[PDB]
Amino acid sequence: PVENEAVAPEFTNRNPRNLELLA
Amino acid sequence: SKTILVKMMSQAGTGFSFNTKRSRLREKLTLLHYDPVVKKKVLFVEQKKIRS
Amino acid sequence: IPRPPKHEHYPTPSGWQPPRDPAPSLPYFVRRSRMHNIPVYRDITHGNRQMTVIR
Amino acid sequence: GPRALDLLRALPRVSLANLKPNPGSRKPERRPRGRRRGRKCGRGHKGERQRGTRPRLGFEGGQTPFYLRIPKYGFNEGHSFRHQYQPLSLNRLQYLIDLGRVDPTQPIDLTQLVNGRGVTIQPSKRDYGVQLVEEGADTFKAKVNIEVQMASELAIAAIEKNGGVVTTAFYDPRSLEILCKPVPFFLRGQPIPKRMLPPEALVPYYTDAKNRGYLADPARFPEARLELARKYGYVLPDITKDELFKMLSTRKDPRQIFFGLAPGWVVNMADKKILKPTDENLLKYYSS
Amino acid sequence: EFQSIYSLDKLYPESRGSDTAWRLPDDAKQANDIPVDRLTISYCRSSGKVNSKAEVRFHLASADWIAEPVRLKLAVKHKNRINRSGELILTSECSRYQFRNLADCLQKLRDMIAEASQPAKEPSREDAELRRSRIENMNRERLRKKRISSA
Amino acid sequence: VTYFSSRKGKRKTVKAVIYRFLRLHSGLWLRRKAGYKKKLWKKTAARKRRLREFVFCNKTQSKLLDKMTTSFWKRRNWYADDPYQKYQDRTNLKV
Amino acid sequence: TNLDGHLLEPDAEYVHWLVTNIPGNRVTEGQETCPYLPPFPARGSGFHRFAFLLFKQDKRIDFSGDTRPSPCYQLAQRTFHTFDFYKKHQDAMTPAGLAFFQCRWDDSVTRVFHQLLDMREPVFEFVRPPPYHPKQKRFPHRQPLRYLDRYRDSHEPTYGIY
Amino acid sequence: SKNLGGKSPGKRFGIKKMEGHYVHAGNILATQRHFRWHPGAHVGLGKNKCLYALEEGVVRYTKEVYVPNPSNSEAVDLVTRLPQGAVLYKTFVHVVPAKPEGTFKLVAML
RNA sequence: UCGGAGUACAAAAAACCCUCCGAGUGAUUUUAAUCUAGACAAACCAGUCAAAAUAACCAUAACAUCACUUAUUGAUCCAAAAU
Ligand SMILES: [Mg+2]
Ligand SMILES: [Mg+2]
Ligand SMILES: [Mg+2]
Ligand SMILES: [Mg+2]
Ligand SMILES: [Mg+2]
Ligand SMILES: [Mg+2]
Ligand SMILES: [Mg+2]
Ligand SMILES: [Mg+2]
Ligand SMILES: [Mg+2]
Ligand SMILES: [Mg+2]
Ligand SMILES: [Mg+2]
Ligand SMILES: [Mg+2]
Ligand SMILES: [Mg+2]
Repeated sequence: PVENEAVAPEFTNRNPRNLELLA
Repeated sequence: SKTILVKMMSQAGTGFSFNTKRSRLREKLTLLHYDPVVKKKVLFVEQKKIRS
Repeated sequence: IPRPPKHEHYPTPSGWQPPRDPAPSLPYFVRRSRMHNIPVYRDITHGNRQMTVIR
Repeated sequence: GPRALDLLRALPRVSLANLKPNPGSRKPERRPRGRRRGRKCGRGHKGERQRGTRPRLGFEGGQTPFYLRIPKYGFNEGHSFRHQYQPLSLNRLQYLIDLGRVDPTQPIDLTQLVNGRGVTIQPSKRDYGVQLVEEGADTFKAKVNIEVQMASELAIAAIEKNGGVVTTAFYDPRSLEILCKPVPFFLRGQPIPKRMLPPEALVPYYTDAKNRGYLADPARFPEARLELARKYGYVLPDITKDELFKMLSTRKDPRQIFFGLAPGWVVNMADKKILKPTDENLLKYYSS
Repeated sequence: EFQSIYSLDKLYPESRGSDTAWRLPDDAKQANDIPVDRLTISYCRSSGKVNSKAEVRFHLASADWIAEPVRLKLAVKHKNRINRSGELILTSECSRYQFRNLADCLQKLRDMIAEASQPAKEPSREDAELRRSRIENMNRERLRKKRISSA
Repeated sequence: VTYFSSRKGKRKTVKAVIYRFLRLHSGLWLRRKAGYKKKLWKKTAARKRRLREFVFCNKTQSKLLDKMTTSFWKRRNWYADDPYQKYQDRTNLKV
Repeated sequence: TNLDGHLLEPDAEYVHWLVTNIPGNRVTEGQETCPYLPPFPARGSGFHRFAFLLFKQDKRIDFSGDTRPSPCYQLAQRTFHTFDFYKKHQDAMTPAGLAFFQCRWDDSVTRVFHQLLDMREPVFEFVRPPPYHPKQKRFPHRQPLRYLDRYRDSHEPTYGIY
Repeated sequence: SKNLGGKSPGKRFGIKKMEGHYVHAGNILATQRHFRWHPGAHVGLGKNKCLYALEEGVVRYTKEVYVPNPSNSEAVDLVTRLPQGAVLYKTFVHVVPAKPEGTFKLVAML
C-alpha cells in the first residue's frame, strides 16, 4: 500500500497549549 | 409568635401549588416562584390556609 | 419429534448443522440430543460455581 | 464401546441382594440420640427457641416490622388483569422452521406453535397469546403466514422483507384455551363458540393497518407495507404473483377460532364426523 | 367460507376481494426517492459492546436522483463526510440491528436531501461554542489588519 | 405466615408484602422510601428527591420476603408495556 | 519545523522549509535545502506548533545527507530531529532567532493531504475515558432502580430462549 | 436528675481518605464540624464543610499559606491585626489527578 | 426523643439515676428546580454530601441567611382536601 498511509491510531499531541485552546 | 402554613397556587394557568410557612400577623402572601410546568418565574399568591 | 428436513445448503439460517454421514474414527461418540442438538450445556451451583457439562 | 457390558461377564449375577444407590444421593438422617446430638438436641438453652414458641417471620421483637413500615404503593395492583403475551423470537421461529417443528408451507397459528412446542401458553395465568419480537430479525430467512396477537414493528418489517404475511388477532381466554388445546375441547363435547371481540382498550390496536390488525381495513394494508418498506430500505416482494398466494392470503373470520371450522359445529372424533346445527335461531346466534 | 356479521367484507364493503390488501399502489408513489439499489451498504458486526456498524456509500456526483442545486448544496455543506473519491458516506452505530441501522442511515440521507432542497434555510448558528471562535477570529484579524504590499 | 393452610394444605402468603413491594425475576425486591408523602413542606429538595427515588432490599430482607410470599409471585411475567421488563433480568454480574 | 503532527513517531517532527547559507538578509538568494510545504494539521488533533529556528553560522556549511529532492512529498523523507541536526552541525551554527505559531485544521488541509501528499485525510477525535463504576453487587442495598442501568451493555431487549 | 439530654451518638466527624489513597470523583475525603482541613486543588467543599474529590487521583495533605476572602470580615480583621512578619498557615487536602483528560483516537480516513 | 462540651488527652465508636449547656423554633428575603456519576454514615428504617447535563435571572453566584447552627422533630395504616 501507500508508504505514507501509516496512521499509528494512538495520536499524541505534545503541545502544552493544545487542551487549553481546545477548552 | 405563631406562624401559619399556606398553600399557594400558580397564576401561570397550570395547576401547581406549593406550601410555605408565613407569619399569622401578615397580610395575604404573594411571591415569585418557579413553575416546573412552564419553566419560568411566575407570581404565586396565597390560596389556602392548611396548618397553624 | 419429526426428523429435520434436508436443506440444500449448510449451515441452516438458524445455525443448525447435521452430523456427518460417516462416523469419525475417534474412540468416542457424542450422541446428538433428541432435538438434534449438541449435548453441551452450562450449569450453575451456589450462584457462583460455573460449569460446562458434556453429555 | 460399552466395556462395562464385557466387564459384567466376570461379575456375578445382578440381583436384589447386591444393589447400591449412587454415593451422596441419599444424605443419612440424624436423630437426637447419643452424646453429641442429645442434650437439648440442637435447640439451645431456655427461651422461646428451645420451647418452640417463636413469633412469626415478619416479627422483629415488638419493633415496627420492615414489611409494614414501608408505604403501600401500586406495584402488583391489578396484576391479575394485565394482558400477558408470551414472546416468540424470529430466531426461535427460524430454528423451529429449520428443525421442521413448524411447516412454512401452511399458515402458522397458535395451535401449530403449541403443537411444535415452540411456545407454552397458560391462559389461566392471564396470557393472551404470543407476541413477536425482533431478537433474531437479522438472520430471518423464512417466508411464512404468521398469525400472532401482538407484533413488533421491526419483526413485521423483517417478515415482509422475506415476503410473508403478519396478522395480529385477538382471542378471549375461552377461545384461547380452545386454540391451545383443541383435542381436549373436542373431547369436551361442546359446540365451538364464537370469538369475542377485543375490549375498548385493544380495539384501536386491532383496527389499525400499521399493526396489521385483523379488524383493520384491508385497503390500507398496501399503504402501510409500502411505508414500512421505504422506512427500512427494502423492496416489497410481489406477493400477489407468488405460487403460495392462496396460503399467504388465507384468513380467519373475526368470529372464527379454527381454520375451516365454524362456530356451532360439534367435532365427533370417535366417528370422524362433524355435526352442524340447522335451526334458524342457532345459526343466527352462532353467525352473529 | 364462513361469514359473520363482523366479517371484513361486511365491515368494509368497498374492498371485498381477498387480494385487495396485497396490491402495490405504484401510482400513489411515483417519485421513487432514495433508490436503495443505487446505494452501497456495508455491515460490520463488532462484538466483544455488540453493535452493527452500518455504512452507506454513494457517489454524490453520479447520484442523478436529486437536482443539481441539491447536489451542490450537499457538496458544500457535507464536505466533511465526503471521501476523496467523491463518495458520500453515512454512519450508523446506535442499534444492534442492521435493519434499524440502515433506517437511521436512510433517515439521515432524507434529512440532508430535504435540508438542501428547502430554500428557506436561514442558516441559523449556535452561540454556546461560537462566541469563542468569533472572539478568536476578531483578535486574529486585529493582527492581520497590517497593510503592506508583498509578493 | 401460614405454612400449612387448613383448607388446601398449601402455603399462604401475606398480602402486605405484595401490596408494598415488587420483586424482579432476578431475585431483587423493589420498594418505596418510607415517609415520601409526609411533611413535604418541611424537607429540602434533595431530601424529597431521595425519598421519591425507588430503592432495593438487601439479602436478609429479600430472603424474608421470599419466605413470606409464594411461588406465584416469583414467576416470569410478560406484561404488555411493562415498565420493569428491562429490569427483570440481571446482566454483567461477575460473582 | 512542525513539532506536533507526525502521525507515526510521537518524538519526531516534520520539516517544512529549510534554507541554508543565507547571505545576510536576502533569504531568497540563499539555496533552499527543503521546499516549502504548507501546514497540514489533522482534523481531530488541533493547534499544532510550527517553529522558525534561525541559526547564525561562521563557516559555509555544506552537507548532502540533509538535502531533500525537488518534490519532497514523502512523509518518510520529511522526518526530522532538531536535536540530531544541532548535534551534527553544532560547531558552526548557533541559534539566534525564534518565531513559532499555532495552527489548526481548516478547509485547505484536506486539499493539501489529497493533491500534494497523495493520501487519505486522517480524522481524529478527543475521546474520554469511560465512566468508572464499582463492582456490581448481587443485592445493591438502598440503591436507585437505575442501578441496573449502569452495567447494561445496550438499551435493547434480549430474549435468550424466547 | 438535674442533668438531662447528655446522650447523643457520635457524628463520625473524621478523615475518610488518607494521604496516598487513590480516590475517584465524588469520594468524600473527610467530614468535619469546624474547619479543620481546608480543600485545595481538585477538592470541593460541601454545604456541611465536608471535602469531596472532584477528579480521580491521589490524595495529598500539605501545609500552605492562608489568604482569606476579602469579603470575610472576621478573617480580614484577623489578618489586619496580625503582626508584620506573621503569615497564616493551614492544612490543605489536595487531589493529584492521575488519568489524562482524554485521548486523540483515529476514527476514519476520509 | 434530639444536639454541644467533658468522661472519651492524638482515626472512628464507646456506658452510668455521671458533670454542665440547650431544642420541640423565631426574624428577613436571595422563595432556594429537574435529572444523575461517585461517596459518608448505618443492624434495618431512616439520615447526609455531590461532579457533569438541563429551563429562568448577572450573560461572572444561586449551598436561602442569622440566633454557639449543631438540635428545632414522628413510621405504616387510616382520615380529610382537589389529585
Ligand atoms: Mg442446574
Ligand atoms: Mg440436623
Ligand atoms: Mg428426622
Ligand atoms: Mg448435644
Ligand atoms: Mg444428660
Ligand atoms: Mg435465656
Ligand atoms: Mg433445661
Ligand atoms: Mg412499642
Ligand atoms: Mg408462560
Ligand atoms: Mg456526648
Ligand atoms: Mg450513645
Ligand atoms: Mg463505611
Ligand atoms: Mg453543576
